[PDB]
Amino acid sequence: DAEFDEGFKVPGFLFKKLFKYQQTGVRWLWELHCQQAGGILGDEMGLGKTIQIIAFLAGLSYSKIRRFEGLGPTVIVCPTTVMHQWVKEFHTWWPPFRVAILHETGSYTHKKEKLIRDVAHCHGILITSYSYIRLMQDDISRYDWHYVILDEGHKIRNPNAAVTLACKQFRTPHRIILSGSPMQNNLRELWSLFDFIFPGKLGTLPVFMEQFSVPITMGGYSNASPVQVKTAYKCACVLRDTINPYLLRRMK
Amino acid sequence: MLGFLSARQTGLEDPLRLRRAESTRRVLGLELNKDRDVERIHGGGINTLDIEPVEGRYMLSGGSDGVIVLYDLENSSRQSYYTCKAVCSIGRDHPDVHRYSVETVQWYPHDTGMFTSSSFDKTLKVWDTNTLQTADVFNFEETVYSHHMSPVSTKHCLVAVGTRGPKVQLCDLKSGSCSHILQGHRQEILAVSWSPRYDYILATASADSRVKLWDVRRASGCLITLDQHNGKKSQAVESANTAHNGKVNGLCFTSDGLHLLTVGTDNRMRLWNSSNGENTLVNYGKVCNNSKKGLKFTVSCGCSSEFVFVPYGSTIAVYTVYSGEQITMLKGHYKTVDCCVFQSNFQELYSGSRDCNILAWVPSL
Amino acid sequence: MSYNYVVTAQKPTAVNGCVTGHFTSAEDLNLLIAKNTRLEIYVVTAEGLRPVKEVGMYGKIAVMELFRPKGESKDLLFILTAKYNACILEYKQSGESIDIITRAHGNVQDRIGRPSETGIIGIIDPECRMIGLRLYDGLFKVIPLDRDNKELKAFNIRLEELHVIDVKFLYGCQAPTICFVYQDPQGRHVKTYEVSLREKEFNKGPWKQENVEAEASMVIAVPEPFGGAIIIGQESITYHNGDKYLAIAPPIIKQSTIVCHNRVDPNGSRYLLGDMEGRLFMLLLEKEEVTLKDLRVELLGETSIAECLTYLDNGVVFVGSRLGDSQLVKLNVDSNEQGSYVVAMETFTNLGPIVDMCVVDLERQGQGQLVTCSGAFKEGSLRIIRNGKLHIRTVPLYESPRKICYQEVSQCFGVLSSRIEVQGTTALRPSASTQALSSSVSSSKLFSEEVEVHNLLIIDQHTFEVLHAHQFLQNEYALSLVSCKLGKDPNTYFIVGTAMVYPEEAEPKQGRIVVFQYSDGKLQTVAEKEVKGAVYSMVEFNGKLLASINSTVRLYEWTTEKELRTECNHYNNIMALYLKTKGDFILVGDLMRSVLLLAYKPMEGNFEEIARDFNPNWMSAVEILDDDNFLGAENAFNLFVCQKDSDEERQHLQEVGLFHLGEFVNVFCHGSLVMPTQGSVLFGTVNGMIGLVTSLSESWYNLLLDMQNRLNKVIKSVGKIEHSFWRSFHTERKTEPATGFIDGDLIESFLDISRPKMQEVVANATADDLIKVVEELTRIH
Amino acid sequence: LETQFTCPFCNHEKSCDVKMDRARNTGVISCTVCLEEFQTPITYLSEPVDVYSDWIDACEAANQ
DNA sequence: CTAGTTGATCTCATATCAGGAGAAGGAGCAGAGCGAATAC
Ligand SMILES: Nc1ncnc2c1ncn2[C@@H]1O[C@H](COP(=O)(O)OP(=O)(O)O)[C@@H](O)[C@H]1O
Ligand code: BEF
Ligand SMILES: [Zn+2]
Repeated sequence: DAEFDEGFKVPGFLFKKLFKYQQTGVRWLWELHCQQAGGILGDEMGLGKTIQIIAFLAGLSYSKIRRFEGLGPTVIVCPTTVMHQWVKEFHTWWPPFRVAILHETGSYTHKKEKLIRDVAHCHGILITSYSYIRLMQDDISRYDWHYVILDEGHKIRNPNAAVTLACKQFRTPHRIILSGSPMQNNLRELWSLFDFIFPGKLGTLPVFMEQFSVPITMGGYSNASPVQVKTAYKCACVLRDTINPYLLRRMK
Repeated sequence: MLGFLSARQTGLEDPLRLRRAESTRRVLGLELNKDRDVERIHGGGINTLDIEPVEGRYMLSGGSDGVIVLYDLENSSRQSYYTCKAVCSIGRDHPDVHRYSVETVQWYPHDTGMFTSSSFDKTLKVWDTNTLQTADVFNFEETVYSHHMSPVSTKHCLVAVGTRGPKVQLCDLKSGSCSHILQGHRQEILAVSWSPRYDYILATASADSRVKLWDVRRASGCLITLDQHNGKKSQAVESANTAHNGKVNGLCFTSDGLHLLTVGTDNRMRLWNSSNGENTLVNYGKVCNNSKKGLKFTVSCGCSSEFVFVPYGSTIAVYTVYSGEQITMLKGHYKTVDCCVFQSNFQELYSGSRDCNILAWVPSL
Repeated sequence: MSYNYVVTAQKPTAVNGCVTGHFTSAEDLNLLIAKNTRLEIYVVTAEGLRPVKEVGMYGKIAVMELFRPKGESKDLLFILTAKYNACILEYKQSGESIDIITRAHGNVQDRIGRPSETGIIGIIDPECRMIGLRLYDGLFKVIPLDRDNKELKAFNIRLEELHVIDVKFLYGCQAPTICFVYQDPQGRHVKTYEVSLREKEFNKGPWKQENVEAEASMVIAVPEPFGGAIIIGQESITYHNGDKYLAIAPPIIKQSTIVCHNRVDPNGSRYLLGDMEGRLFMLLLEKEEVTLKDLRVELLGETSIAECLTYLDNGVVFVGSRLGDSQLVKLNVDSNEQGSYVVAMETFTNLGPIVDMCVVDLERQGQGQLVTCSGAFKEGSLRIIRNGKLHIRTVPLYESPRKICYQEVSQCFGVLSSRIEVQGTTALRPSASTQALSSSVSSSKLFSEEVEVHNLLIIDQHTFEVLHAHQFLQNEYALSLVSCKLGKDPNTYFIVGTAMVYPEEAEPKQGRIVVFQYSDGKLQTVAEKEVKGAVYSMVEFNGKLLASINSTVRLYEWTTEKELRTECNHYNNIMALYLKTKGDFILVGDLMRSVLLLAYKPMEGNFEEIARDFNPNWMSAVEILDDDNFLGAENAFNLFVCQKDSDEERQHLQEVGLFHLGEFVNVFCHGSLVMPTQGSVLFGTVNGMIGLVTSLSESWYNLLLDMQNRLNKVIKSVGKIEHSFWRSFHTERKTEPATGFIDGDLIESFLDISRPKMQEVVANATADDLIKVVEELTRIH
Repeated sequence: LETQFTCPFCNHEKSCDVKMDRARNTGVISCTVCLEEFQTPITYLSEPVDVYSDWIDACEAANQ
């Protein structure tokens, strides 16, 4: 077995499968858990982020670390096309987990609210869609979830979208986003994501705009003056240092 | 005391005993200095003082006129009477002088080569002490009431800043990131203080009559909210769980960092268990303060009993932290005292007040 | 930068801790004695003690306790160092080879914290589930043992009571239960908690807090048949078990407070109790069919003033003392016809607190000889030390000696002494001051429970008999003594600085300097001088008397009228406690400003502050090594050498040398115990060590430094404590590495390693050259 | 003409109160926040703007 | 039962002076009236 800093053990057979960067990601995820802070697994598409999350959760439940003993009831919000993908990966990698889908397809065949209640009181993994999180925000946030992993969490990029406001109602500190492209149009998206995972680091949206978005963006235009380019460089370096501990982005 | 020396020589008592007993005796014999003077350079009241944590030689003082004076407290002359001469000065002619009152000045911990100063001109300036030039400036949308660097952090170098905004700013002196803020207060944050014990624990006191302890690494707001009654008057947390019945305008962790002393505008000081914020119900009587800005007060170190020196009108009230018993009033200022800073090496005190004076209190005999 | 060589001439002898158990073997009954840095392992034979090992810890052993985890064949030893190095050690004997393997180690120093008043406390759960340390106020550190660590990871539990007097683990409790006495403004109370390692926090104790005696100072955890605890205070002994509350107030323990205890039986039916006056009592627990019936205390007898004591077997008790010689005594079943059942079997020499010492070339040889004021109230004595191994004579004074000086012309020692009288006043025992050949009392016209009576003893320097004993004024403490001839007259005088001590004040306001002449077997009072404070220190300065009244260092001239006349004063001191001299220069050791290089400019007639150290070191002693090197001892067990640097910055003395001796140096003195190194400064400490400081040359010091680093790479310390950390200058507000000082013990350990280890040391001259160098270094002591 | 003024020392808006002691021909302007106080002579034609004026002038003159 | 097709509906995302009159509030002064407070 692999023994990390304080009390976290991930099983040896599970650990051996993971690559070097994947177990580095598990290390980073548990450092975030110790800090009680969120993060973005920014590893590009295909590098393996479902596996890193599954391994980290398996080691968290396995380690019996100290409300919740080990792993509590977690909710995984992902696009509709990959819900059963998450189910398959969980079953193959850590079969002990109970992994239910909150969706019309689903497996429950009763009232959904009963399913959320069962997973909350059984410390299972509830995989749901972003549409359901928007729709069932009344029920989804009454149960004190432990982990709120958002797969392809760049869907939260619009700070004013109903899905974003819904996903930002979870009380837990352990907020994780899996997205190999956590910036798609501008820095407002980065602010929205970092407001989700760690509300404070990048300040209020007006402040983030004035301090980072206008300097960094305006220095990228073709007609940028050299002084303005250097100002954009300074702001970009500041932002990179600011977001370094909570963004883990490995390339291919 | 010859008993103390004899016990130390004979090994009956640990030298710790003599050291702390004599420190306490010196603090109790605090009096207006017979042979010491401090050079007068501030045109306005001194709002803040800070003796450097290492070697305790140099003292910073920020005045209401915006100048920052750097004094040498050592008696480099051969006489028994000396004046604490001013080594350096951010005067009115300095290109980077604060345009308004300097409200907090703090030496960089772990090294005397840098200090910081925050002003009501909405700036936290970081100064190189050698060249005496601003190494950095952090601008804020609203006036700064207080700031504090962690006296313990070998890892982080965050400056916690409390402005009239309801947000506690955390300015990273490592690559400059002032974007981090803490939400949960509702009015001006009149005092901020890092825990001397825990690296990432910050106590913030705001005009909403609340004191909050934050683990700045954490993503889930404040750790503890201090409550006068500890639960006797319990209500859903929207307006209850107040630390004081007024503005909480001063914070000070005790020397060990296991307790927190909060002074508020309800004419009350309170002592709180720093681990769960429980009120220890130490009385302290009535502690007169009506300051509309942060109130700077300090605690003693290296003594048998811990003392707290609180500005009390135009005086310094010395209290015993864990019993609340009133030791004395140091009475030598002509206007309200704004700050007092304690030299722990020799149990000395330096108080700055609105009368443009820095008065030194030394143990008698 | 300075170059200094410190070496231990005499190892520490005061015992600060003794524990018994099965450490070396499952069958052996071991006695582990902690002298300050030295751990001595003896095997308790049928007669006496057989030393099996003596290891030198890189640390002052503050805690020493034996514990047997489940499945362990023999006891493991937990040692905590004053600098908070914790180690669990095991004894592994491989034939001739003996090894103390470090089973676990770590450092438990909190970065910040008020060190507790009553000192470091270390306890172990009786079932060995954890180690509880009280190092700081308001905290209780816990080192779990069930979780088998090799790093001794610990966690603090916050303790709501901030002034804890004593704490123990209770017996027969399903959970680790601590019972402790604490002081709050309401009084002293005994409270209980149940520590939870899983939740890492206290829980409500088996029985609630109970208000105990005002001076309740000791907690004794009674074993399983009774359970509960016994609280010993100044006036009463109480026993609590939660609903059983027994209490006694034996009048025989009222006279002195009980400071140590030990459990005689495995079931705790009998305990030993030592008081500060040396009395040894037996506290007996009478059982009833089990619960506890009644408590009895009976005075077994008198021993040395016991810091600690341990019952070995067969009525043999090791009384380990810090103030006097340690003892191995026998508890007879029947009295000795004097009301005492205690009989001393053996005495282990202890240079007690070496408050003062003088080097004398007695017998007119070329050999030095240390005469030391050793010990305390009942164990006070003079010790005469020579190289013969070190031969140590003992002259019991039966009163505390304070200062000593040699008057060669008169062939006598002047010794300041102090005895306790209880009532007008009555002596508790016949002391050396009262057993003088002739005696006198001061009749001074200047001034007009238990008390200290101070005397000047004139002691013959051949037979060491008290030729004379001059008693001082009532409530007068003699602080300083100097034998010198002043001015221009030929007579040699004993000049004694005194202070008037009354309970109504914290600092003496009155005192006098008395000049005696010892001639014709009589001590005539030649002169007096009323001064306005305690004369802490005096020295002869170019035929004048340099004294230090409370904060003023002033110079007196001896006139033709045979009286003292002030010539100059210096006032820039908190309290000038220590004075030294070389030429026109004076070195003033201050209580907390730590040094002041003063100069008496004779062309004008006043002092001049040449330089000062502005670091706040609290002093215990001070000395002048060279024209520009100044040795000083801080109360935090550190040595530091200041140097006159090379403007106003010239007034700053530079601390060019730093070192953590681990001993409280009480006195320096130039001299050597023997017939390459420059100078020789012997020093005496509280735990009895005598050390020696010499100045080295630059290249030689560099080479030695290199050897020290090599040995640190090679020699393995007992607790895996790094030597640099152990010798790092340490104070509650400062920590620096050692500089300008060579640890002579470590260098001299270069002889006690095998040749392959020497070659490992000397990988980069040959080993034989360094053997020659270390031999020459050993020659100086 | 406003009666509450921004303090030149602490820059707190409307934190300065002006007291016209006409019987003694003296105007006293005091900041509530930083407790800075200034006293100037006044006439019957004087107003709080004139007292704040004298305060600003005294500050600038003293800061030369 | 039970999956596949059909419509509605929601979210989200893509850039660049020549009035006047009266009623309600607050202000400052004026005095009346009663409690305490020196004081003859
Ligand atoms: N350590 C591994 N061993 C074997 N297969 C892996 C490992 N990590 C990832 N994979 C495979 O790589 C594919 C991509 O991983 P996934 O996490 O689903 O995508 P992304 O990380 O881009 O969200 C998956 O089909 C998964 O089975
Ligand atoms: F491949 Be994606 F980032 F899940
Ligand atoms: Zn102002």
